[PDB]
Amino acid sequence: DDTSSSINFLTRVTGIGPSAARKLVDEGIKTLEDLRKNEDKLNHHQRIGLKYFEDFEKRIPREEMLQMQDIVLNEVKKLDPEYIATVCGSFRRGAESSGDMDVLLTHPNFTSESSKQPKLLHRVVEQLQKVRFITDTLSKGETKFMGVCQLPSENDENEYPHRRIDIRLIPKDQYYCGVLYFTGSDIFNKNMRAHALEKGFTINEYTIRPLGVTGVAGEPLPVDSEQDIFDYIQWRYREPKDRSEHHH
Amino acid sequence: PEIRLRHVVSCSSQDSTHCAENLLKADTRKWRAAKAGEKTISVVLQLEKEEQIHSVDIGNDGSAFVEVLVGSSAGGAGEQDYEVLLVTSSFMSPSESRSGSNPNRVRMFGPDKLVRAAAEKRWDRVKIVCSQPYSKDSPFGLSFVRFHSPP
Repeated sequence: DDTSSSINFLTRVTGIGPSAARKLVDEGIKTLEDLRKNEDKLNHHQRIGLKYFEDFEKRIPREEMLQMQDIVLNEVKKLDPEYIATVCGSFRRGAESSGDMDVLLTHPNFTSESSKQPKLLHRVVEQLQKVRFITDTLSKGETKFMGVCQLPSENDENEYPHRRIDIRLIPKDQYYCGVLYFTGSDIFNKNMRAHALEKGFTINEYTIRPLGVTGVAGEPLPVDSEQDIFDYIQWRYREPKDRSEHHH
Repeated sequence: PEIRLRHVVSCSSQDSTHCAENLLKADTRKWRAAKAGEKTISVVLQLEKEEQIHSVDIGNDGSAFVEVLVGSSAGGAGEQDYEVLLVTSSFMSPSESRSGSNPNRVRMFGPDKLVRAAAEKRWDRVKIVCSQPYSKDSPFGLSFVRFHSPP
């Protein structure tokens, strides 16, 4: 069938962008059946993304999300209590199901002025490996971990599906801007940023900055909570639940 | 070295007794909005001579944000004839502003904290914009301001 049709398919595998997707086509790899016969032609990320292809296309019930949240938040608390981990995405907005678990991590000792500290994220990552929560890795980054995890099923018990997990390590002074952005709703973040500009401020993934009289973004403003951000723009605080595609 | 301020070129809003000229007199003797309820106020000070700005001190009086631009007498002086030396900086949170707490914060702005592009150049005018939108009660402006040239 159509080449783009073949391509559009391959992209659905985690780790297979359009570039890598076209190279698989030329080499004759159009289908999943083909991909599973050609793992050597994929990098690890992709090799594993294909391994769990079926499990990653399913939705995640909120009950499972919760169980997952607990495992994560516990180990992280027991490791170092100064840690701060907030599961975000649709889950934070009270969606009955998620597509994947998006964790954001931070620590007082790690600011944007301080030294890069991958071991703050890896310490959390390797522990989740011990307790057998993270089954596989897709990409062990310095600031973001991408990988696979599974809820425990003690035996004779039909195993849970495997789920996509993201863990972003973020500077403390940029944390609640990250949570805002990664909880958001595409439309809510768009609407809030627009009102930011109305009130003369500029919000982004990292920071909220005032806009000078000539329109030059100023210094990042102190943010110790999502409320702070709302306050700067003097906008009523919307609970995550009300960050729908219905605006008021 | 303290730069010496000559006089006041302009001022968008100033109180009768807390006028813009007090930004010349040493002490605190303030510059304040004619009307609180205003959201921003502005001044233009002329310098005694074209010199290079190395460092800026800002003495706050109720303002939520402060920005400092620079310019020259030559080439006229309008809105965006001015360059941003110090970008809008925070002196007072929304909560504090809403409750007139800690109006008197003071800050130093060393070379690194200036927009290097503009600070390399030298000027003889300085635009100063004070903002305070989180209250329509409290007086707001500046206690003092000190510009410095390299040693």
